Amino acid sequence: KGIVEKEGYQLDTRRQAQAAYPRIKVLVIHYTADDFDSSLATLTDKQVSSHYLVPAVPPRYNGKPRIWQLVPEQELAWHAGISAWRGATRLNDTSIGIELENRGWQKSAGVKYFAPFEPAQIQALIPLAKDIIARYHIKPENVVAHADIAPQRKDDPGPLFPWQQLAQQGIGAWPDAQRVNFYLAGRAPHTPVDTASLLELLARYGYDVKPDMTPREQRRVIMAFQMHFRPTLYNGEADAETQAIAEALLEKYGQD
Ligand SMILES: [Cl-]
Ligand SMILES: [Zn+2]
Ligand SMILES: [Zn+2]
Repeated sequence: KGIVEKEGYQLDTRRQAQAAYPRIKVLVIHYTADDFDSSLATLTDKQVSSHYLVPAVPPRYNGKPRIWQLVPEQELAWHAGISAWRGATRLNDTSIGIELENRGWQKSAGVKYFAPFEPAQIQALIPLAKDIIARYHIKPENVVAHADIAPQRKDDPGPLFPWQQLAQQGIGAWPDAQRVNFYLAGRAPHTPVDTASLLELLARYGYDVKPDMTPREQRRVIMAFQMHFRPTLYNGEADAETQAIAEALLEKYGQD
């Protein structure tokens, strides 16, 4: 018995389709580049928003870190902008955005330095990320960086964001070391490798790769990937190790 009275008609809900699935498929990670109070004001203006805001060191109550929610999950937030991941565009529509309070980068004697993420912030992020993934059956290759989906425009969350520590906790994609090793084929890690080959691999993993991009545009794409997946060097140049890693990721998780 599922008969709902509506105005002008009634609804029989006793028969339920098997082909029914979530509208949320992707979880997206950001940094605020600002203090908490500025961030908060900004994420609640009329230009941008997000679903969660995590302070740099969450305050505790009941013995529990407090995280702020600004948009209810069932609705979209304006966080991703112009974006593209694994064949999808308009990523606001199909994603949840978490904002973390972090400084980002600044030039410090002309040298583009990034700011590290507090243990206490990650500790709070874990439980939340886990709940969201479980709720919507999000797949690990779809836990991403803002930069992963907007490679020409965004850097966040940057190379100091601990993707690997999180993978150990069933949070987001990460290759098997053995298989990376295999795919290196005993080349030295920094051995130059065909640029176009690497882009083809990157496009198929999910990166927005257009035909006829400028050498600068090609570097941004490779650079984005390196910040997530090989943070020791992210100069956007193509090399044996970078390719090995993409090769290993497409093996473990595929093209969707
Ligand atoms: Cl209170
Ligand atoms: Zn962002
Ligand atoms: Zn309050």
